[PDB]
This record gives sequence, C-alpha cells and structure tokens, in this order.
Amino acid sequence: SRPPVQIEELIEKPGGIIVRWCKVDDDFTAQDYRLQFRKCTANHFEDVYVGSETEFIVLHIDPNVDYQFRVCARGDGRQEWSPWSVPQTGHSTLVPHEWTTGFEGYSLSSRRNIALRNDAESSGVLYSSAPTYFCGQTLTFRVETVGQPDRRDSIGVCAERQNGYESLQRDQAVCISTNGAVFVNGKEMTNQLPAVTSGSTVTFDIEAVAKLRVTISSNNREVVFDWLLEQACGPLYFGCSFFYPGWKVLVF
Repeated sequence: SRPPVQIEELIEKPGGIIVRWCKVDDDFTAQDYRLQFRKCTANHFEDVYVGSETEFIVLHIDPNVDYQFRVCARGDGRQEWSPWSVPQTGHSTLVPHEWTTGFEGYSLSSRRNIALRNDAESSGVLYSSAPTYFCGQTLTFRVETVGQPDRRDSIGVCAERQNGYESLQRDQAVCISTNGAVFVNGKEMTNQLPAVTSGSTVTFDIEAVAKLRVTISSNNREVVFDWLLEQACGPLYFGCSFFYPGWKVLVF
C-alpha cells in the first residue's frame, strides 16, 4: 500500500526533539501509531512510541547529534503496520551551560564552565549566565576541588535569579548541600545523598508531570521527588554557593 502518515513537524529544542505526524489519507482509519528513531551514524531503528497520540517528546538524546525518525500506523481493522513515512532528520539545539562572569567571590576558567570560590567576599549565589537549564536535559556538575563545608553551601536549580539570599535553600528552588542534604523550596527532605568529595558528580533531571518530578543523582545514589512551582515553568537557572574558599565546580 502507501504511507498513511508523514512527519509534519519537528521541534528541535535544547532538551530534546518533539516529533509530530499527520494522517495524509483521510480514508485510512488509524488505531495506533509507531514512532522509531536511530542515530544517523547507527544502522538500527528502535521503537520510541507506540500509541494513539500524534506527537511524542523525545528526551535524553545526545545534543547536536543528528537522529533520524520514521512513523507508521496500524488500523483499518487490520494488524499489519502500514509503510513508513519518509524519514526526517533532527537534532537537539546547542545552548551552552556557563557560569556568570564578574561575580565577586568566584573565578572562572577560560570556557566559563568551571567556577572556583576564591578568597574574596561573596554576596550570595553564583548563577548560570542565563536560564539555560531546559527540562528534559540532564544537568551534570562535577566537584573538582573542595573546601571546608558550610550549611550555606548549595548546588541547584531555580526559577529566578534572586539577589540577597546566601544559598539556593530557599523558595522556588531545588538544591543539594555539601553534606548530601536535599532541599525543595527551602525545606530539607529526609533522604540524603552521600556527601560530595573531589570527583563526585551531581545530576539533575527534571520532567513536568507547576508540578515537576526531580531526580537528583550523586555518588551512585538517587532521590526522586515532586517540586511545586508557584508559576508556569520556563527555562531555569542553575547556581551554586560556597561559604569557604577552595570549592571548585564544573558544569557540563
């Protein structure tokens, strides 16, 4: 036969790709759709979605790597999958994660992705240079060097770049401290992760279900919890704070 569905839209975004398809033959009666992808460098397609929706959000894909997508459909009362759409190639976009420049208390590396708490006074949180955390991304930090821990230490993500506070342990923010404590809108939760040392990584994965599901992983343990935001979620900031010198954090 001939293909009853084609890919209509590909939305390339920093944290993934949205694929949308449309029926190009009104006379076909669709029950289910089947979406596959592969890296353009790879031989083999894999199913990512089988269901009756006409769009699917593809997450957790290597950024600025080309992927190829194809879709087909089942229906008309039969069980054979239709022929495939023409394939379409897409990639996630590139929005680099970088620290703010010129914030007193922190010195950055050349590519502005490594931040060191120096010997100067600091007024609070070192934020990302802009809100470049997009839900769907895995945001990874690595501790390069350590200093003395302090309860105001934090690494996290938040809705706004707010001045004044000493840490991200505050409303409309999620973060971990250097003792492994996890804070949601400024309230610590019971489950802890292992305290960070040099070489430790911390990852944040955030998915929407105003209410987000957050996974934080560090030192091969993870916590998963709900994060309630008081307004609609857009791109987020990330940030860190360290009271004492010597803490050095790389963001990927």
